[PDB]
This record gives sequence, structure tokens and C-alpha cells, in this order.
Amino acid sequence: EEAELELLRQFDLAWQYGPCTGITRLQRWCRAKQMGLEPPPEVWQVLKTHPGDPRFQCSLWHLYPL
Amino acid sequence: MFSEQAAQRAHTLLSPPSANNATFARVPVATYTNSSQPFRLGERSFSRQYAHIYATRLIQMRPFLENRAQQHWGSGVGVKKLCELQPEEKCCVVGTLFKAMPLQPSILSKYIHPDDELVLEDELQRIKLKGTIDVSKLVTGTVLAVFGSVRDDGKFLVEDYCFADLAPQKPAPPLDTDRFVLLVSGLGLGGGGGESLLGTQLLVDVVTGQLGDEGEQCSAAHVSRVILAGNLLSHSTQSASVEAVKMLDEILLQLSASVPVDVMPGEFDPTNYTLPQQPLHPCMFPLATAYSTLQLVTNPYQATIDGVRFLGTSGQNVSDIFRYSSMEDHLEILEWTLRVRHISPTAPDTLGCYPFYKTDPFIFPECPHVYFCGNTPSFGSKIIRGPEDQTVLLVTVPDFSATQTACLVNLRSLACQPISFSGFGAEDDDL
Amino acid sequence: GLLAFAKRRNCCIGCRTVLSHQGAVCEFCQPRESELYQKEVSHLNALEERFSRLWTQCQRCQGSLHEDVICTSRDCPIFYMRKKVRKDLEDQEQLLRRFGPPGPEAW
Amino acid sequence: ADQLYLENIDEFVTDQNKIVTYKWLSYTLGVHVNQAKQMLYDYVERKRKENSGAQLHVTYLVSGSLIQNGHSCHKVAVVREDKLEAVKSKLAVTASIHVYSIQKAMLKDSGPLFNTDYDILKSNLQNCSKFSAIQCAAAVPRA
Ligand code: SF4
Ligand SMILES: [Zn+2]
Repeated sequence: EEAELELLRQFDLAWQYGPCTGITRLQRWCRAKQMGLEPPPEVWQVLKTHPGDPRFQCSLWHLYPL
Repeated sequence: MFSEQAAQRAHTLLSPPSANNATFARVPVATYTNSSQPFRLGERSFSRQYAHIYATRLIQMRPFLENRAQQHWGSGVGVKKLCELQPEEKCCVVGTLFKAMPLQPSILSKYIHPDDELVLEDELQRIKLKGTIDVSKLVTGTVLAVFGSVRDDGKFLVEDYCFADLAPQKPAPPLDTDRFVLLVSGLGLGGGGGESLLGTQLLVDVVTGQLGDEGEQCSAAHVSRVILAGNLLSHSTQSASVEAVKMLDEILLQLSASVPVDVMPGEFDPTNYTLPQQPLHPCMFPLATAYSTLQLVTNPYQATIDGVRFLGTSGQNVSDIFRYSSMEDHLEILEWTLRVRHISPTAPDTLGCYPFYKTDPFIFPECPHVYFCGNTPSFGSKIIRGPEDQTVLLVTVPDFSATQTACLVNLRSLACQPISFSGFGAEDDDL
Repeated sequence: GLLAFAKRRNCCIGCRTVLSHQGAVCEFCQPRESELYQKEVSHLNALEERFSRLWTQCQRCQGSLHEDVICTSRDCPIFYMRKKVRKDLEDQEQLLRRFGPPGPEAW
Repeated sequence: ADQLYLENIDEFVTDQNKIVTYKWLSYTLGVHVNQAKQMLYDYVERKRKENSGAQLHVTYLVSGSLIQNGHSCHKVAVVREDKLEAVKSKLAVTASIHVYSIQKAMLKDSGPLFNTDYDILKSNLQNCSKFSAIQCAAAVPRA
């Protein structure tokens, strides 16, 4: 923790995985894996050792009335 | 085809009564498969934004255009991203169009104007385009490859450009005895004349087996299916619609007695507005839901009718392209839609759709044997060829309220013949 | 405070009578149901047409068609008029699921 | 036998002053459709050979192929009593001729010939494939 919260914030702004501020984080991870762009096997291995926490399993701007 | 065989016998009906009159049987429909499952929407969550659709469209359409620009311009390839371009160097770019037209209405008849620009756009930035390219034949939303160089004013000079093209097509088995399929569109129940009433009556009387001699009754017994394609209730003004569903229920009862029927929603029909239109709710048809020969489908309809695979719409993509382009011929617009590998490229920018996010479903994944359209103002049909062994029959279905014309498609020779109905009017040839 | 402790009583679409069970129509106003389905699907149809004209206008005012919109401009009517149609559509879509589905979906 | 439907038609047409299509005369007397067309042709031939000056008007149906501009279409028309032979000579192939209706006093357009068939359908709604030449098998009330 506090290092796992920057890896996800770095996965969320890389443009080669998609334009993602409307959906979940694991849905975008599996969308890129289907098309197989290059999802890395570390943004998966922190979404498995946690429960349904809203500060891991949510996009950066999931507040913010946009 | 049909009217050739309809005279192949003897004529009995200008005669006094007899002991027996012949009867027949409807031909079996021993193979059918609906494969329109990507258009049936079970979850239907809104609250996304329209940027997930363009991104997956580009990501899926990119290798087709790379693989065609290789064999269309030589394997000494120069394909490059839009940011890595050096001034005055020959390269190929794969991107998405955006047509910048004024006179397109904002929130607060054709719409093409003598000045309007094209812009090639990728995920990161844009660039303007001039040179040898058509300014008014192309529409916003087409994905294409292009050849040229970055000039000094930041613009781009285009020499030639290529589209995605036709998809592969497996061959169909040949048939033994010819089966026919009837296509109708746009009855317009609610307003549109009284000659349309006798035309609708004569049409259902011919197909059900009430009219004509043993020739017509032998030939209408071979018609295997009936497809009704959109715009069933033409409406004069919304703000009438309650009394029309009663008559549509009666007509679908009189057709569900003999044939199998498939019913599709249209531009005015009680469904949603976005483009994968969902089937009609059965609570508006009390009488016709007694029989299991009536079926209710959606907008984009696929099927596999006796080996031959069909795909069609109710004519909402073709008229949308007709609004914001310069082409007039509806058969040509249908073939152009086939050429860019997308059923409706102007969506979403001037034709609304659902906000998908996993995969764009309007990209052709295979090639259909028949490909029809909806409520077009006149009949037309054609055969086109692919680069590989790919042949496609293209039909435009007329509108019944004005022309009173339907289409018969043979399933063994793969040809289309018009059928027209006309009772006599207030006609007196002595004035 | 108290607003969270809802019971969410269902109501008849025809004559507004609260009752046990989830069916949309009332037993006295059950026959007239095709007309009550006809009514309100022409409302869902007009909310669908308003969602799409607004959420693609932000894409042309922003410049790009491939990246997210971030503009909370308090002097634009576009902002917060694009926020309420999501909820109107959320509500009007759920009122029509009182009626069954018009077909299967797992075939 | 013959006098049965001959007198029935002679009281339906000339006394009650009605308009008799073949489908009305097959829902009244419970007859097959082709036999009803043959009945109407029998009546018109008898009463047009007897007298030649009756108060009797006929309307027929002509169907068959045609070519307008290359393409082969199939034209089906409900025609009056004056214009039959010209419509027959415009066509290429002929495929169906029978009788459609008879009248007492002449109409102006094809207006009431839909009203009659519609109204006799309106009360007779559980049977329309009853006197039909084509009898399918999978269409029986199940759902
Ligand atoms: S909310 Fe209004 S100002 Fe902001 S991008 Fe949309 S249209 Fe433009
Ligand atoms: Zn009630």
C-alpha cells in the first residue's frame, strides 16, 4: 500500500489500453486482454488480493460529475 | 422463375361447377437459425460516454487496412503513426475521418455545403487534408488508409487512399426444388389511401391461397417465408396509434394462419430509438400470439434461411448517409456501405446508438449472401463481385404505400422479381 | 437522514393504488394494458433521443472523438443538462421492466 | 342442386340490392373458393344467355407476366367489364382469369369492394384457412 496506489494510477492513464472513465478497472483489464494489446500481470495481482474496496476497484475520477 | 411456372398447367375457372377442386400443401421450412444475438440487449446500462466505441473501432479495423495497403502499394511499406512524421516524406497513415461541416444543426433535403473540410484523426491528434480526394462523397466515421507527405503549413497532401473491403464468404449448398421468399416494407396502416387497402387485401389474398387458378395456387404454395421490414404504422403527427395496433393484429392473424412471418420495428414503431432496436412487446397483439408461426425480431436482422444467409435493416443507415453525402442512388449507397466494412459508419455522430464498450457490432465479421435494405422509394436489384470468390445480391425493397410493390427472391437461382398490385380506380375512358 | 430508511412501495400505473406484489397494472385496470404500455414507450423513445444529441456535442466542443470529456464549465448549459437525462433514462428504463421482457436472450 | 344457388343468388343480387364477391358467397353458402367462382360464372352465363339486357354488371381479375423495361414483373389487376381485352393484349403471358364480383347499379371506384370483404371477415374470425387451397401443418393454436 502507497506503492500499489500509484501502479493503478499509472495503469489508468496509459493511452494504449483505452479511454476509460466510465467503467470499472478490471473490466478494462479484461477488455485489453481479449484484444491482447499487452496487459501487464501486476495490475491483475493487486485486484485479487483485495476485496471490493472502492479505492482499488474504481477509476480515478469515479467521483467528479463528468 | 415464378410467373413462368404459374402458366404451366390447364385453366379450369371459366367453367360451371365441378365435383372436386384441387388443394395443396405449404412447403416445409426444415432449416432455420436466428444468429442476431449481438443485437439483442439483455442488460442495457446507460451512463457511459461515446469514446469507448471509436477506440475499439480503430483497434479492430487497423490490421485489415495495414494488410490491404501492403498489397495495394507494395511491401516496401511506410506505415507510420501520425506523430512520427518528418516533413516531406512518403508514408501511409491509417485513421478515422471527421467531416467538419457547417449547416449541421446543433442543440442551441440535403445538408452538404460547398465548403467543408476533412480531418484525419487518430487517438492522440488530428491533421487537415487536401489534395486528390473527394470532399462530398465521404462522411464522418469511415476508417481508411492514405498515402502522402506532411507539407510546410502543417497540412497533408494525399495521392491515393484505400478502404477496408469485403470480408470472407463460405459457399452455400445448392437446392433441389426452388423455394421463394417474399419481402414487403412500409404498409402505412394509419393513413395513406384506400387503394393501399385493396392492395394489401389482394397481397394477403394471393399469398394465403384464396386468389387465382391452380397455377397461382401452386406457385404461392412454394413461397416458404414472409419478411415484413419496418415502418408498419406510418404516422402523420405524434403530438391514432391505439386503433392501428388492432388492425395490425388482425392482419398478422390472417397471415399467421398459413405462412411463417417475421416482423421488424421501424422508424415509427413502438420501440426504442437507438440502433439495436429490441423486439416488439407481445402485449399489443392478443389475437396473433395464438400461433407459433409469428415471430417478432429487431432492427439489424440476421438469419440462415435454408442455407442462404440474410442480413438487413429497415433503411435507417442508408437514408442517414443520404442526408450528409452527395450520392443519390440507394443501391449505390448500399454497395458503398458494403465496401467500407461497416453497416452504419455515421454512428454515433448523426444517428444514435447505444454506448457499447466491449466491441463495436456493426463491423461485418463475414460476408452475407443476400443483403437488403428497407423503405427505399423505388425497386432495384444488382449482383456484385468481390476480389476473391465473393458474390453478393443487393436488393432495395420498395415502399408499399405509394408503389404497391413487393419482391420475390428465388433461393436456388438467386434472382429477384417484383410483384405489383393495382385494383381499378375511379377510371372512365369516355371523358 | 430519514430518507435512507425507504420502503419503496410499488404503485399501479393506471390509477395510483399502492398494493402488494410487483406487477405494474391494477386488477380493476388490468384489461386496458396494451394502451398503458403504448403510453410511456413514446416517452422512453424521446428520452433516448435527448441523451444522444447532448453527449456527442461535448465531443465536438472538446475537439477529440477518441478521449474522455472533462469540462465542468458552470457557465455552459451543456453541463448539468447532460447530468439529469442519465437519471431520467435510469428511472424510465426501470419502469418498463415492470412489464416482462419481449423475448428470451440466452438462445 | 343448381336451382338452390341460382335462386339464392337471384334473391341476394336483385332483391336485397347487395354486392356479392366470391368470398361473401363462400362464407354464406359454406363453399370452396374456386367452386364459388364457378358458381358465379354459371349464374352470369345463364342470365346473360337468357335475356342479354339485364341489370347486371361484372368485374373480373386478370393476372400474368409483363416486361416494362427489360425486367420481368408480374401484374395482377381487378378490372371492369369494358376494358378486359385491351389489358389482356398488353400482357405477355397469361396466368389467371376468373370472376370477382357482380352488381346491380354501377359504382364509381373500388371503394365498397373492400368494405364487403372486411365486414364479412369481421364476424367470421376463427376461420380464414377453412376454405383455403393451401393447408399448412405447423400453424395450429399452441401459445
Ligand atoms: S458541458 Fe457544455 S461547455 Fe462543456 S464540453 Fe459540453 S458542451 Fe462544451
Ligand atoms: Zn389500477
